[PDB]
Amino acid sequence: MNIVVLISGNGSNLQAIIDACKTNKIKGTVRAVFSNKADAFGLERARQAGIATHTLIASAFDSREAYDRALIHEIDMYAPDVVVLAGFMRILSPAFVSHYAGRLLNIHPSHGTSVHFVTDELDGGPVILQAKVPVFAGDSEDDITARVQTQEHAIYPLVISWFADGRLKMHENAAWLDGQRLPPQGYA
Repeated sequence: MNIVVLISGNGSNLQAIIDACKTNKIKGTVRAVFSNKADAFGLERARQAGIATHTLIASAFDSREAYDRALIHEIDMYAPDVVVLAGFMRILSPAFVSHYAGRLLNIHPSHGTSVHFVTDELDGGPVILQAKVPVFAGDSEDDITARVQTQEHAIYPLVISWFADGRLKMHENAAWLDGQRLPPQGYA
């Protein structure tokens, strides 16, 4: 099970995925990490784990089209069974979304988190799993995030493990776990 992760920043979600794989909680291997931001910290986490990295800068190409074609060609050299977006800030082309249909995931910082199968250009599509984070009087916005971030590091690797296992699929713009079509709110 080949996993390719796309990032734009820090890479803390990427790290949680790397760790879940290292402990075999995810029956898969992160084969490469792609960044559209030069020197994103996540590239460093990938290097530290001995994973190949590639950076593609928009200003380095003639157009969005040229960029998207190069990104797809490069990702494809790694034969991904799953392409996971973890903080990848670029608006995707319909062609990219179509090319990875059924194997493109995204984690959404929305208080709660949710991971979806991406079926549109803004990283949207059917919800697979989501959780809620409670707030309390006294909570600092940086207390909220930390809780949310902790939550993301927990559910993304879990959802990816379902995929790596053959248990999770996308059909009719819906998510199916163990052959059961999940409801709009994901697995409950």
